[PDB]
Amino acid sequence: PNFSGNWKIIRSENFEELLKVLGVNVMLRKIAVAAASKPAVEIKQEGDTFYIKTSTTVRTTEINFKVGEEFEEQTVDGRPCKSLVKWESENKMVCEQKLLKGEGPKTSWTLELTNDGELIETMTADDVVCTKVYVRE
Ligand SMILES: *C/C=C(C)/C=C/C=C(C)/C=C/C1=C(C)CCCC1(C)C
Ligand code: NA
Ligand code: NA
Repeated sequence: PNFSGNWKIIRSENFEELLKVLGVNVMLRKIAVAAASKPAVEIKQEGDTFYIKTSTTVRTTEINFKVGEEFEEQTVDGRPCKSLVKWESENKMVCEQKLLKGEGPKTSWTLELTNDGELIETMTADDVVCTKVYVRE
């Protein structure tokens, strides 16, 4: 697969509920929904090595990983975690996260290239799923 691109959002679903499950308080959720519902995602892929930069006005992140090798990042609610990405299938990666400290909902994210040229991202907390869809700019 080639995930590389400057991806722009065309759909976002269920972000507020995700934050609610993660325990983000109502005022902070309002702020996040208003400001972080339209991320821009830059991906650079070389084989199974990835760089992903996600930009919103309230948080810019950059991660670097190799599929199958643990790395450190943060959950969507900003808690440090260990992460491990695997190929669920040829065109879909899945990242399982484990908090460095304390307890919380089980979190994960996925990225999937669709047959139409788009990118589906999901973020999960326990059973709740937030889905974003992107197309290259
Ligand atoms: C695809 C979904 C994305 C990139 C979600 C991003 C979420 C944020 C940048 C959330 C930020 C915040 C909180 C979770 C708590 C309060 C402080 C914020 C607004 C920076
Ligand atoms: Na590959
Ligand atoms: Na490996």
